[PDB]
Amino acid sequence: DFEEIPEEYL
Amino acid sequence: DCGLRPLFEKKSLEDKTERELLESY
Amino acid sequence: IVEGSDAEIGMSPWQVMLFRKSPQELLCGASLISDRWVLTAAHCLLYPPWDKNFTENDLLVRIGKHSRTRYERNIEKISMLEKIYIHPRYNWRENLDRDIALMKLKKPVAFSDYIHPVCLPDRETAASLLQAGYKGRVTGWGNLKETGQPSVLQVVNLPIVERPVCKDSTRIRITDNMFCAGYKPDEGKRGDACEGDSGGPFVMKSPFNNRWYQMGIVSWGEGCDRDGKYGFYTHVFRLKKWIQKVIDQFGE
Ligand code: NA
Ligand code: NA
Repeated sequence: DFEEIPEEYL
Repeated sequence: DCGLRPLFEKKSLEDKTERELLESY
Repeated sequence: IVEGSDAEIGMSPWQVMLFRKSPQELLCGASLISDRWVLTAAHCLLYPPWDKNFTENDLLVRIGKHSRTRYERNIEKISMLEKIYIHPRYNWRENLDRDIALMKLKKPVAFSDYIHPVCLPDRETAASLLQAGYKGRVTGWGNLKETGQPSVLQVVNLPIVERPVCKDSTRIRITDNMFCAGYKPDEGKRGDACEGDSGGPFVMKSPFNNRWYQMGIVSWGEGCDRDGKYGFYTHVFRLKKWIQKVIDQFGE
């Protein structure tokens, strides 16, 4: 469902 | 600068149902 | 939002998405009030009965979004939080009285066509707008139905309801820190926030200076868009003093 976010936010 | 929307108030364009709010006041 | 419509792009540039790092999910709605502060419902962070008690690193705040699920690669900004402040007298034990929190971003966000802070009401603004029959607007990515999930941001316009009606529609104790809004069973129009819209803004446009003010926060309800039932919202003006006090206590 949710698209993957840029690693850097995590 | 709060509450003035770049794409609406700042260009003087209205959104599709803001006048429903306004007509109620 | 139950019985809303898709918002236009940049229609609600202060609309924040509270997002879980892991699992990766929408927690609630929120709002940008400055370049470093987001306002939400305390029940988004802390609700001990449902075992909910979020910390600064459990959370990410995504601003500028339109699509609920897509990473809008060059339009939304995703920020980190430095600190969460819950009203010290948020009553989660009984009726969610003072359902309000402030979140301090780790870094200021840049305003854009899609990002822009909503104003907070002043006594005079609260006083002439917060009136039975005047409509406010709620936005969110919440359920479409009580019982699926929108693609895009949803909006709905609802009337403020008289306090006596609010009260007689529930068995729960309604405080001065709350207002309720929605159509009556008789009005022939419906709509309401719903789960996932929580923490979002109820806003009104001032007919005097043509600005948008955030009068309420999506708090609680009995169902979603149930006849004879209303949405309840934190009265932001009544808690203004608290809001100022912490932004100046460390902000801001
Ligand atoms: Na009652
Ligand atoms: Na209803």
